[PDB]
Amino acid sequence: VAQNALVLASPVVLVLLLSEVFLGLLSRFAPQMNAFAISLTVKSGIAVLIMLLYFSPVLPDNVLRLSFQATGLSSWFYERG
Amino acid sequence: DKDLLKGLDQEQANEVIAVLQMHNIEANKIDSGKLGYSITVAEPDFTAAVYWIKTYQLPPRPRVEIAQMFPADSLVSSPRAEKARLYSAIEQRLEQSLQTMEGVLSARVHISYDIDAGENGRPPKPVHLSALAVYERGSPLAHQISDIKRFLKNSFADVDYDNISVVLSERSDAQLQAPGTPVK
Amino acid sequence: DKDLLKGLDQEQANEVIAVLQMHNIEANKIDSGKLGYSITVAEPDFTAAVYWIKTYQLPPRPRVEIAQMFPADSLVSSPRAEKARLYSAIEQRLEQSLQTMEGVLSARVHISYDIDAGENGRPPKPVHLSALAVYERGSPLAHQISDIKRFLKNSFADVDYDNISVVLSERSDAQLQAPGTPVK
Amino acid sequence: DKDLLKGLDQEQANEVIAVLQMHNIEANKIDSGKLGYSITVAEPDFTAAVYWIKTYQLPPRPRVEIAQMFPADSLVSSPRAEKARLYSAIEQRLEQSLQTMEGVLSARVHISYDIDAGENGRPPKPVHLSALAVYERGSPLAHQISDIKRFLKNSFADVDYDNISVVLSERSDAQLQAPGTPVK
Amino acid sequence: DKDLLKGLDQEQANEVIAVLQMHNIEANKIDSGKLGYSITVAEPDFTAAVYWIKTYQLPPRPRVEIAQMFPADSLVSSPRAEKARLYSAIEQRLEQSLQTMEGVLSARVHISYDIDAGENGRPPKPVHLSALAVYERGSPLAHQISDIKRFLKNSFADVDYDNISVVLSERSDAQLQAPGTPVK
Amino acid sequence: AELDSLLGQEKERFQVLPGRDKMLYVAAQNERDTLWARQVLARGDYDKNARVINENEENKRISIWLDTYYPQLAYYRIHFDEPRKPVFWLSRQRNTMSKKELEVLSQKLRALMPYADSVNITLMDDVTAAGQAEAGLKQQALPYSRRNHKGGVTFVIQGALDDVEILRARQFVDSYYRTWGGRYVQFAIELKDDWLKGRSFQYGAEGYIKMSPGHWYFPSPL
Amino acid sequence: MDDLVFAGNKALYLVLILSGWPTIVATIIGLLVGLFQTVTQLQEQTLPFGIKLLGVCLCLFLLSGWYGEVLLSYGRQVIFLALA
Repeated sequence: VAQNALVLASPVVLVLLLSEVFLGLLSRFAPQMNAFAISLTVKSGIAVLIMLLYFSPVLPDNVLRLSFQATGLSSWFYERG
Repeated sequence: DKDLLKGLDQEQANEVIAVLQMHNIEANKIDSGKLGYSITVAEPDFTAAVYWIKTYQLPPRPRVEIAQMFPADSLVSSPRAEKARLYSAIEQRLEQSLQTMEGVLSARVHISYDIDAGENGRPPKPVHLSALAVYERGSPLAHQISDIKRFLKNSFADVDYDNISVVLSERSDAQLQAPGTPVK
Repeated sequence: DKDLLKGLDQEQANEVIAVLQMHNIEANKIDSGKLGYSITVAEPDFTAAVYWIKTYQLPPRPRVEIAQMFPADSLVSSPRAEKARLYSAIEQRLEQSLQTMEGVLSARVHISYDIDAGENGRPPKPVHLSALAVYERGSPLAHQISDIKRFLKNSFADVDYDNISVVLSERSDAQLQAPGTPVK
Repeated sequence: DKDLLKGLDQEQANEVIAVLQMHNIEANKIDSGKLGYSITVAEPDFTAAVYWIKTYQLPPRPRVEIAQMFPADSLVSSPRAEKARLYSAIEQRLEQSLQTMEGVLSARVHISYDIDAGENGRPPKPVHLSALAVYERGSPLAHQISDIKRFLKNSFADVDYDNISVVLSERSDAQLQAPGTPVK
Repeated sequence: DKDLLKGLDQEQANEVIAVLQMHNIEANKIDSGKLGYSITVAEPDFTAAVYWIKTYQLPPRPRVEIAQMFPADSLVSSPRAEKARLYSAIEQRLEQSLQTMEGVLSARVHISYDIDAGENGRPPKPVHLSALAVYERGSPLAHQISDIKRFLKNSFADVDYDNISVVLSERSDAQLQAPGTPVK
Repeated sequence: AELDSLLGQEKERFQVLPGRDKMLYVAAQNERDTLWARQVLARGDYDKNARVINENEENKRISIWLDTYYPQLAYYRIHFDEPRKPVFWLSRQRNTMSKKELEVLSQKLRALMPYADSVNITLMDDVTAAGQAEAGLKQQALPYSRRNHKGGVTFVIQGALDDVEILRARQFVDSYYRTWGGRYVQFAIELKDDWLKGRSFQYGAEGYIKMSPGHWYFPSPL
Repeated sequence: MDDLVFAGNKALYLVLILSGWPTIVATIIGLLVGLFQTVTQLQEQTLPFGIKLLGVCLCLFLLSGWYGEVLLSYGRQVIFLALA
């Protein structure tokens, strides 16, 4: 479930992280910006907006794909006598 | 040398001359480069030419498809906006495939848009079709109405033979002779 | 020396001449390099040529495929647009494999599209096929209809023999003689 | 004298010469460097040569494969996009391995695509096949219909002999002699 | 000297000369350095060479492996994209290990691939094989079937003899004399 | 020059016959070689009159004359193996034409084809036409059904045939059709879905009874 | 099926616009005061919170008559989807 967790949270954590260092390069270009305070105001709108693009066509079919089906019941059990 | 239209297109100019040559008047096409084409007629045939402009609703505007309102380059598309782009692309492909039959000059195909069948838990409705065609003069056009209905019958999931309507007609009489230049 | 179409391209100019040559008029194709081809006709044949443009709807539009409305370069792709991208590529592949049979010059096949069944608890529906063909003449084309339905059945998952409809016709008579220049 | 196609590729150019020599007209292939090839004919054969352009659909399109519309360069890859590229490499390799048989000049094989059986609890369907072939003449082509069925049978998981449909033919009459130059 | 083809590489050119010499015509393999090779024939031989180009589908396409669709340079590789690269390397090893038998000149081996077992809990099915071969002529090729099916049987988990199919044939007749230059 | 040098390299696939109306007829053998010679007369390198005739299209051409001036005529096929003396296979058991009446027909068939010298009329039997059709349909072991009525027979082959039962059938129909033509006996190859290839029974109280051949078939679940 | 993602999208739409105007006024005065801190040498850390506090609450003061209305329309129309 962890490798299903990381690839499902894959696309939204890359843009939020790349935006922070892009903001961090502007703090190196303007020293007293205090971009840590600015990072909290702007990220909650960004972190929700990019996931709206693939919320409709991508999320609900993985839910039906990941439902555990009865055919795999042989691989998890065996009777002992 | 009174002009009546200017700034036209290339497709706009061959249709207006096809209309005016039916009514025994002769027009001239003048290229203006980047500004489009232009059409001038003589002086005594100017009163009659204005009457035929209002009737045919000329010049013709370009034909519209449903997938022109819903472009593919949209950044987010609802599932409501994908089956409308899908049925509009099948009827653009079905129209070119009907033009490769024997005798057909032009054709147009419409599909019934039932897209809200997925809102509730009910099974979807049937799909209805309607087609038009213009055939070559001299053909027994009574026997060619059950063949287009048979070809169109199993291009979908399940249709009936009374959900399809074919309305066809032979073509008009040919116009081959020149109109004739007037004298004053 | 009167133009009727300019700014054309390679595939459209070779189709307008072959249609007009059926109707006994000569034509000269003048290329312009970057601006594409151009077609001029004579002056007595101009009133008849405008009439044959309006019926055949020239110039022809480029042929549309369903996979043109769902490009692979998008950042995200719905599952409806992935089964549509799968089905719209097999539909072109069957066209190039049917042209290698004995006598068929051109053909067009259509497959029934399904959208709603893949998401809900409803079972998938049956699959329907329809084919068109243009055969070389001199062929006994009543016996040529059984190898194609034998070919088309088990190229898919589950179809039957009564959901396929074949409509075929022999090609027209050949045109080999020159139209002829109008002497005056 | 008059040109009819230009800007072709190498394999698109070689197809136009091989069709016209069947119909008793002689053409010339001229190279143009980076602008591809070009094909010219003489003066009286021009009216008939355009007629064979429209029927044979020249220039030929490049052949389409199913792996072209699902490229591997996308960093995401759905399981519907992995079985389609897996099927599309098997249905070209079995056809290319079929060309090493005894007496086969060309072949084309199609496989049934199944993508939506694993996503739900539905069992996978059976797999169907179809094949075409053109044999060299002088062959008893009623006895060569059971080795292609035996080779294609247990190249997959579990098929029956009803799901395999092979229809094959003998080659056409050979074209070997020159057309002849039209003298005037 | 009419030019047929240009730009072929080393392995494509040696197949063109081996096919044309079967039909009494000779060619010249002219090197051009970086632009590959080129093949020219004479003028009376030009009409015949373009007939055998379309029928034999020359130039040959490069042979396809399933491991080309799934590259080993990806960041992460699924288990579906690992058994396809595993099964593709055994079948390339199985036809090179078939050439070290006595009598055999060429071989092609196909394996049935497992697809559904990667995502499902179903147990895998039995694996089916199929092989092609070319034997040096004069050999008692009836008694030669019992060794390849015995060798191919216990190279996997558990197969049976009704699921292995071998269809083999002797090589064609030898071509040992020169065609002869066409004098005219 | 002459026409038999304006053709290809080999003078083996064509035949130039002289006409009575000052024309020159060219005798091809199939459809593909007909456009090879029709292209020559179309491009116009010949200062005289010429025509390209063919066995497939002049057997249908002089049947348009035949069903206007001679209705209710019973005939099979015209064979052009020797194009100066063709053989007209006429029916014996369905015609009433006398000896004097066949001779006006030999001249009125001569007037449509000016290259020929004399048409040889021979009579075939109507029962040896169905004996060759039944033995060939039984030699390939195909399930079929014969429907006799007055003025023609018909053979119907239904069922879910496999790929082998089509290739031996399609190679056989066009070889019987080249001899007789599709005027008297007609084949009815059709594919539907029933593993009982054509036949159909009903079951009651004693066993099975063979039903009459009908258009309706039971579609097969199997 | 199609209505559940459709109810979710406008639910996901409403949080973008209602936090839209408070965050963008809290953005531009966090930057225009920072550029003032560069051209005027000012190294206090707790400056911008005093401008940012009264700046957003006035925008909330000016739009509180707008905020409740899109919520009463959306909540009323989802219950019609719930029963019938």
